[PDB]
Amino acid sequence: DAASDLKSRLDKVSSFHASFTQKVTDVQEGQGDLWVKRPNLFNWHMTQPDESILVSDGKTLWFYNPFVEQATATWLKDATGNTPFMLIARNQSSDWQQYNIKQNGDDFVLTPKASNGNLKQFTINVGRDGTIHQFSAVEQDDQRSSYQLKSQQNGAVDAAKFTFTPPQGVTVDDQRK
Repeated sequence: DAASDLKSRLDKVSSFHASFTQKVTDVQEGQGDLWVKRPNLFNWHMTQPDESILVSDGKTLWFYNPFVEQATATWLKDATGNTPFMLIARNQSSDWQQYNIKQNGDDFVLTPKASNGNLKQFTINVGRDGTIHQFSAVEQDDQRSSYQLKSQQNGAVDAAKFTFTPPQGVTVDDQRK
């Protein structure tokens, strides 16, 4: 079905680096770099307007905001399904099963089946070749974030992109129980 097709498209590329333009609405315009290594490893690094890093090492999700001198740690397992980055990085049958999916060609639109709703909609344009040309998510507050591919490069990424150590002078909020 559409869910198995979507999963197959994302599985075509096991590791990648892709830059995206971001537009947030309901309103900011930004840019960032996305690194993914399957399974579970990712780094979303915003450069504009202000700078931030969201990094998964497969166990811990770190959010680093240098502008507020803060870094937050959560268990990755407690975050799954909260961002489009999570969805793309995991690409698990378990995740896609929670949405009703409509497909036409490379376009997929996903609407929540049931009721713990952190994401009200997710969309993605991804080729059979695994190139992610576009994606978007609508949150519970109806805020939409849309991402347009600038460049994607598939293959070996430096493993260091999936590491994080809280730097000196940075305030850590470690929420891992």
